[PDB]
Amino acid sequence: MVLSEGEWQLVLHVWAKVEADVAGHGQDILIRLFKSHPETLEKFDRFKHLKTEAEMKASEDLKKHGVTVLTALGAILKKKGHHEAELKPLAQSHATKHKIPIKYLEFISEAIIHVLHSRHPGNFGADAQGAMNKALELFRKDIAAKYKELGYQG
Ligand code: HEM
Repeated sequence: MVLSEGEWQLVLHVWAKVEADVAGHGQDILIRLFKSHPETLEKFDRFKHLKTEAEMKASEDLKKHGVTVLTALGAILKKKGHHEAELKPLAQSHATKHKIPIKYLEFISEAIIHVLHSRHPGNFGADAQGAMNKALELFRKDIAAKYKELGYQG
């Protein structure tokens, strides 16, 4: 699909707020993912021992991983759709090593939208949320096509 420049600017204006504190946003998004869809935590051999939200919040390693994840996504979003180079390594690791189905990328997209809706109503009204959804749908479309090329059904 293709986003307009106006849609990308709605995406990037909320991402600017995420970047005030990427670590805290990443904690909220990964915890939301794990609480809403507990099966996703089982894909993380390093983190699946965490039993409760308190343990997740206290995990320095989970915090650092959330920064890694949201910084990678932010670099993709800043490409405004021209993200082929960024998707190659991410698709290869997520298809082949981590084995993350497209359904689970849908779940993390839902968690991202949920947390931005909660934290950022000033920059995440209905039009801005639709633009973010379109950007995440494009990310998932393009990663699913790369999954197929790499041999993984997703
Ligand atoms: C917005 C979507 C996502 C982004 C941008 C993203 C990004 C990343 C990055 C940058 C890494 C480290 C380098 C690499 O291994 O590729 C990583 C690792 C990983 N990702 Fe993701 N990821 C996403 C979604 C998911 C989802 C939904 C799952 C699981 C349900 C997942 C599971 C993993 C695992 C298991 C690792 C390894 C963690 C470790 O170091 O122990 N990823 N991800």
